[PDB]
Amino acid sequence: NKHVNKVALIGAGFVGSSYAFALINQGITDELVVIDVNKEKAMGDVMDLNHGKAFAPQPVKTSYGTYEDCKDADIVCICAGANQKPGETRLELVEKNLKIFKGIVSEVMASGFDGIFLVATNPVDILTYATWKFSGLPKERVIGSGTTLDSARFRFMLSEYFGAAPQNVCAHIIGEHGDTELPVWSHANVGGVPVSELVEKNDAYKQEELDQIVDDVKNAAYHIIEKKGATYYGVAMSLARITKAILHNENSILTVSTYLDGQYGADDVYIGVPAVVNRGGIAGITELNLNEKEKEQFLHSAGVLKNILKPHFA
Amino acid sequence: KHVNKVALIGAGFVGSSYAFALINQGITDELVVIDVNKEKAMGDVMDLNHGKAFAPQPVKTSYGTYEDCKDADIVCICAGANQKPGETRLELVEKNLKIFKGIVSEVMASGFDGIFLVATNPVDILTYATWKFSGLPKERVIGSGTTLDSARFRFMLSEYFGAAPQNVCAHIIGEHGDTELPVWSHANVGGVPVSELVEKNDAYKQEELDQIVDDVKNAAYHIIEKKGATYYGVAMSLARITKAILHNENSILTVSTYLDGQYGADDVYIGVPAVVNRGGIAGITELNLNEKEKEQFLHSAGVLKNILKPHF
Amino acid sequence: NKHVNKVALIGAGFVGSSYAFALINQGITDELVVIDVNKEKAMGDVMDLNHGKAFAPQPVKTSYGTYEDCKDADIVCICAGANQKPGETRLELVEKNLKIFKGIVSEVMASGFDGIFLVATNPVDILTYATWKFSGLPKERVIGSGTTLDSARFRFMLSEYFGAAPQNVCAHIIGEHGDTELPVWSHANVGGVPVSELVEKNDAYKQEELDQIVDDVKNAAYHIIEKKGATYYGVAMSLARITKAILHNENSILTVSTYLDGQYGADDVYIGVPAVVNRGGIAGITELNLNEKEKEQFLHSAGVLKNILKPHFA
Amino acid sequence: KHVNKVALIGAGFVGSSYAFALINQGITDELVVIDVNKEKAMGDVMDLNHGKAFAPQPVKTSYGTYEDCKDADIVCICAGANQKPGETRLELVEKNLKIFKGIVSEVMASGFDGIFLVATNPVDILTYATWKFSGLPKERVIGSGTTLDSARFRFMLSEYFGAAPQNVCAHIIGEHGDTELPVWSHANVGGVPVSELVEKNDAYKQEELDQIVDDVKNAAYHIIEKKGATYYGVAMSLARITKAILHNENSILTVSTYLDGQYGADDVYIGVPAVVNRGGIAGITELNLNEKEKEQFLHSAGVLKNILKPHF
Ligand SMILES: NC(=O)c1ccc[n+]([C@@H]2O[C@H](COP(=O)([O-])OP(=O)(O)OC[C@H]3O[C@@H](n4cnc5c(N)ncnc54)[C@H](O)[C@@H]3O)[C@@H](O)[C@H]2O)c1
Ligand SMILES: NC(=O)c1ccc[n+]([C@@H]2O[C@H](COP(=O)([O-])OP(=O)(O)OC[C@H]3O[C@@H](n4cnc5c(N)ncnc54)[C@H](O)[C@@H]3O)[C@@H](O)[C@H]2O)c1
Repeated sequence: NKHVNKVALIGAGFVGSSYAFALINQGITDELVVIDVNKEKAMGDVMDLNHGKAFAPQPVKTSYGTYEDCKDADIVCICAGANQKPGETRLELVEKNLKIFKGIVSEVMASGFDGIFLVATNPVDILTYATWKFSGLPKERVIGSGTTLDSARFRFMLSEYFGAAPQNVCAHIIGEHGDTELPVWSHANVGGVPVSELVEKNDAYKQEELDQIVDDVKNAAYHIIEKKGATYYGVAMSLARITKAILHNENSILTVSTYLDGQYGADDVYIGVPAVVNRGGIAGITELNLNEKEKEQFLHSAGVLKNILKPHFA
Repeated sequence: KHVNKVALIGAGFVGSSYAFALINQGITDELVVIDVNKEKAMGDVMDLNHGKAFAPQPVKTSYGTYEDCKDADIVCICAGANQKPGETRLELVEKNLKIFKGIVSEVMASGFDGIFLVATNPVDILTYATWKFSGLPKERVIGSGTTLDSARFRFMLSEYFGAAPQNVCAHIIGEHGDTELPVWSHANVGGVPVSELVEKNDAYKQEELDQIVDDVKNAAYHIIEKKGATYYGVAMSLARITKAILHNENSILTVSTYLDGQYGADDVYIGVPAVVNRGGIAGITELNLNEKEKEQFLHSAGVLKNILKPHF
Repeated sequence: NKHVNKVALIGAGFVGSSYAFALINQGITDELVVIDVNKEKAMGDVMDLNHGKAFAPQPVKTSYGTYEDCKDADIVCICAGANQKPGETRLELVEKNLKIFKGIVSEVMASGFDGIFLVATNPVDILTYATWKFSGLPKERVIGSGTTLDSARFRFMLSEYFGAAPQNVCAHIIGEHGDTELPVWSHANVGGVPVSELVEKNDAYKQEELDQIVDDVKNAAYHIIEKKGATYYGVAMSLARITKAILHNENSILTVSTYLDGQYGADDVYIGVPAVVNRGGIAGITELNLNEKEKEQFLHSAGVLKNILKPHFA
Repeated sequence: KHVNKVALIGAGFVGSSYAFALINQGITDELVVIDVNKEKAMGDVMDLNHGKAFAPQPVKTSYGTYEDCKDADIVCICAGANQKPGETRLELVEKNLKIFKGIVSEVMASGFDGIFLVATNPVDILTYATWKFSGLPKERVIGSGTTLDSARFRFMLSEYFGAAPQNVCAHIIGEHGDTELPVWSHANVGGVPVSELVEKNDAYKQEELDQIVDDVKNAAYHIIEKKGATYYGVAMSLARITKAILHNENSILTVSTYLDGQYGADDVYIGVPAVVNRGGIAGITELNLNEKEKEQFLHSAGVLKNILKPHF
């Protein structure tokens, strides 16, 4: 791991495998190790992914292994966990996933691992916080997927809408990855021009075309799930994106799950805010000056997370 | 300005992975997904579009129907019949021929005339069939052939001899399947034939190169044995072929090609090194097969043509 | 024309050649034709550029030609012109370059050309305006390099200074390519956080560090010219960047020279403002809401350009 | 995490273009520029940094002195003696040996322990010299050799026979200059030897591809007639060699390599296909030269050794 990057992936279901396929198709990592007690499916996938390695932009070494093989990984990405049953509450789900994560994080730490954790399993902000507690690592080195997917979709939708490149559009979705996440309209700007100005100086641009764009961003997963049974291509891409910012030391600003410590008036909680991501993990936290409405929405969002953490952590 | 468009027929494991590979690689400008099961196709398009903002190149992906093929540069067929694990029907090829008959008809009816790319098995048979059912020139119906197997082979050897695959020549030709064969006579690392390296060294034993071939030929069976299906590797090969087409690469690939007595066989689609570009097959490179290989090849071409007439 | 991009370059000196080398190294165009009456130097460069085409990321066809060879070009890039002699005024330089451009533009129009003009020669805003008048093309299809290079250097300094990726930093330099160009501080933001906030809520972030970053951006060319004798690598890169936004239809926002009639209170002048650039040229003009100071700086900048145009145009 | 670093010695036409090519291609992480003419090097670093925001990859470029070579992975030498119009002096090799002597001792004295990449002419001679003055392992001193000329060749041949250069083997070996020679015996397209294509057709004939070789050998002289110097092509070849090193490619390239009787030559640096990776030269491809090529090659190696002895 001096001239080569390695990723250990824990959990080879739909998300995990699509994530692996993405890393390979994009040439993001040099080595990938897949860890999953379901050995036949996971070795099947590893073998399938090696089958076509000749066509990838860069050669990727893919293997089946276990926790000991994490020793030299730069990143461990956890996609393992039970899935939210209908009629089950999130606290009931969290109780199951905390037990699973306790074993995983424990074993990874004992292998000698000294990299970054990247958490994908739901509820992600909760499990990111737990991985921090269980691991003993600095909070900068435990990262969750946060609202990254929703943000990027929000930012692209708008980019199509006002007609600039995404690189030029500023739009963040922040808060808990879920229903209480909020748009930061007060700071949304096309090519530097605040959205509110673009709207008022125009009736080709109207708020409802915008307030529904938000409602569609928040329901995207539910509609995918309704038509196909599950969602995983989007999540895979968002994880590949985060992995790339880390392995290639990009200092990209992404709304990953980040530990807050007083900023935005929130304490002792992992939550989606814009943060600079590099080879060391979290390099810095962007502190947007929220307007009064957003500040209340956000503290509420941080609140629903603390309500879930409180029964499980002191 | 030309906008590259692909239409995909069949959003199963192979079709879906193929799509995801195009999106991750930035290979096409537009992609349309068509499936008899409309809800799966709709759902898949939504999932693929969910992470659209993370794709390296913008790609317009949409749900479509047969008429949306009209202006497609390429139509990729990944649809096919399910196994009935009972009726092993060494045929059942009949099931698929009927599917392809109906499918090809609908796309021709839409006004399409770009290129077909066939992935379903048995790929050589169904490629021949697609040509027949479509009435397009032979250079514009293409099957995945043995491209995957040749590519494993070639790379698996750049490891063995220690060069970039870029510098290591090696093909696998014949029917995609059991009767396929390596072209040892033209295998060379750097500008240096394999047999030369075999004798003039024993870090390069001559049985170690032999076993590598068995790996390549059985790789798919082993994946199927564990997971139930292969898709990631296939999807990669398809995306590669699509890339040589859409970007006019003129790159040499052992795709399923129509033969005109060129390897002592004709009236058959079969795996052979063909040059691939925007017009489709642009040439067939003709290897000087040694006698062992001519035997293997014509036996392989025979096996295929055999299963053919009964339906043509 | 339909499956391939072509660039015609007029003028094969330091800028033009470096630009060509840049297009080739970056794989931006499929075809390049070089046009210059200095036949030996220009065929020399074409031959030199072709000598190593095998190592370029993409195969690129380079040739020596003349105006007739512009018929099927997507872009014509003009780098030809006299160079500003010591003790010569800009109005004296413009008199020379207007005569030269009159011949060049006339000849390329008569060849059948129907693409975009990209103008590099100094004074760039003046010659971009002239090329518009001489060509009869829509104003969206005549583009100058503008403050594009200074802007991007400005937006890289700050990127290294506040520690985020460039794609996350917003900072424009606008106005005349030259001494009256101004920073738009009022809209400079990191991750969406105005620079003025960042200065206050910290003092690892003082003002002068900022004002000097500007003074150094304005003088960069002069210092290169002191030590090296001439400047051309940066200019070439900025041109390749603009060319890429056009040939690949990016909708990138770039401070190219753009025709204003009314925007920012300026009429009938080409000047550097942020504009969306795509395959059709200028797609839209970002209208920043300048503060009192900036608005005055900008109209002064538009003013020194009109002072130069007025003797030459109605 | 390792940061790739390149030190460049000589910011003239070739050095400057090499730098701009590294920046445009995103090949290294850091680059230092060293020149006796301090002002020129400062100015160039400044010009190269001017457009830094536009580089595809971040690259730290700095002005430097010989001590800055300590951490350098690669040291590239593009410095050399001026023509002198006066005495044509088939020597002046003397002028340049004195330059390299001083340059190499200065870098070694910094703690440098990476790879040398030599570009100045006559490249083969100066590569030999650099290996002497440095005392490094021979696998860590590399000359540009005939990489450029082979790559042109390989390319003109992908046009002529109509394939992607990726599958069109053809080398040019020997001294970089007049006595260099094409290896027709292993020239092949898609697996098929050139001679097979020449006789088996008249769309292809052995005077067509006889002149392709003369164009290749004389290209540089023609550029020099017109413009005074070549740099763009050379800079491209250097950046390519630098890329195979820094990115551990195991690319086969006809760089200047030290020979151990390997082609009947010994104690000489000369152009042959060698595998290039992060450790430098990792192997030497042993082509089975026909008798004509053996003659040319050993004659080529003779010419070189002969220029060497008076300085041995
Ligand atoms: N390794 C393998 O993936 C495997 C193994 C043996 C055979 N095959 C053959 O290859 C085909 C593709 O493999 P897969 O794993 O993606 O199968 P799959 O079952 O996952 O998907 C096949 C898709 O084709 C679609 N389809 C069927 N008839 C259609 C029609 N007439 N028009 C449009 N779409 C139609 C189905 O809806 C399905 O989505 C299989 O159907 C099978 O015939 C595949
Ligand atoms: N086609 C060609 O470019 C060409 C033609 C004939 C000979 N050459 C040889 O190759 C060399 C490089 O080619 P070029 O075209 O860039 O020449 P160039 O004159 O443009 O650059 C040579 C650079 O080397 C520098 N230099 C000289 N001695 C040095 C030393 N002791 N330490 C550090 N730097 C030193 C010079 O200051 C100069 O900047 C030439 O000097 C010449 O010997 C090149």
